[PDB]
This record gives sequence, structure tokens and C-alpha cells, in this order.
Amino acid sequence: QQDLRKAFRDAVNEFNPTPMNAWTGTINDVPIAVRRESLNVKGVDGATSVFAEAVVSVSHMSSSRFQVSVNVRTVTPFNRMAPFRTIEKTSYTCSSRDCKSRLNCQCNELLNSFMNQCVASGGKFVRTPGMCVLDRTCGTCERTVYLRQLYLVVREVSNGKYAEDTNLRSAMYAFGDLDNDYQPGIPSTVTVRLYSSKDPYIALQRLTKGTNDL
Repeated sequence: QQDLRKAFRDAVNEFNPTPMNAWTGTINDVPIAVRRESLNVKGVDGATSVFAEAVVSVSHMSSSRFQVSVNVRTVTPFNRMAPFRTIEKTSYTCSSRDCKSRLNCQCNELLNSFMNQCVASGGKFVRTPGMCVLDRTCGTCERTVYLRQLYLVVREVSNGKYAEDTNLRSAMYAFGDLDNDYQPGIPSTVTVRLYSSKDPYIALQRLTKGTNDL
């Protein structure tokens, strides 16, 4: 869609990265650092993100409610409750690469491996009734996954003044409370970023629905 490329260019063209130069301070007491990262969008050289970043401890976490206290100059202080864990549902489907022929099929092996990893994660494994052969879904796993990266968003309230964006909970599409990076296993730290709502990364995420293509 050629309108997408133009809409992205316009968003980049209008992005002023200089207010973030005033961003200093802490996230959960960890001093932030501001980074400039090229989005490497061809033909759009100004497509450069500018965000604050802090790697913060989560070794106190026992619950699902991770609290993130943002104390950055020119940003109104706010405390975000972020979901520390969520349920991931996956399935194992018997594919051609795992099933060279009907007589030499390895799908049962990889189903058993899927089951064992599910169980070792504390998940619920359910075997699908019927034989596990080509192009069938053979099992599901419902397991808990844990936050790795939290990209918060602030918006301009007045000139050179920012506040927590109550609409964009995350800079990652689809920008909601659970649109963060979750992975199996309990981490020791979480990487927290702070983006302006005008950041080209968010424009890119929005126009490509998180795919970052076009």
C-alpha cells in the first residue's frame, strides 16, 4: 500500500527528536540513558527512534503486578503497573519437515518434546485425540510467560512537558497493556524504554501492524 510509505514519511518528517535531550532521571531508580536508533527504513533516513532506556531488577517479583516508577525530567512522574506474566497458548502441528514420509515420520518425537517442555515450564499440556500425522495439530500447551521488555509511551501535554500516554500503554503494536515482549522463564531484569508518542517506531508499528514491513 503506497499510502503507507507516504504516511510513514510524513510522520518521520514531523518528528522532533530534541525534547528527549532533556530526558534524564530514573526508572525504578536506575539512571536512564537516551539512545538514538536508526529504524533502517530504506529511503527514509530520518526514521530514527529516540528513547530513554533502563534495565531494571525484577528479582523481587512474586506476583503478576510489576510496578514501574518513571521519574524523568520534563516527564510528569508516573507509576505504571505492567503485567509481569501472561498465559501463552501454543500448539504442535505435524509438518512436512518433521514428517519426511508416512513411514518415516518424526512428529511423535517432536510432540513428546513439546509436551516435556510444556510440563517443565509449569504448563498444561493437552494431547489432541487421534494419531499425530501430517498436517494435524497434535497437542497444545498453555503456559505462563514472563515480561522481558516494556516500551512505555509519554505524550506532549504542553511545550517541553510530557505525561504518561493513557492510550498507548506500549510502543509495540497493538499498543495495549499486554503488547509487551513476554518469554518463557522468569527473568532477573526487564528492559524498560520510554518513547514519545510521536516516535517513528510507533508510527512504523502502527502503519505496519507490528510487522515493520512497508
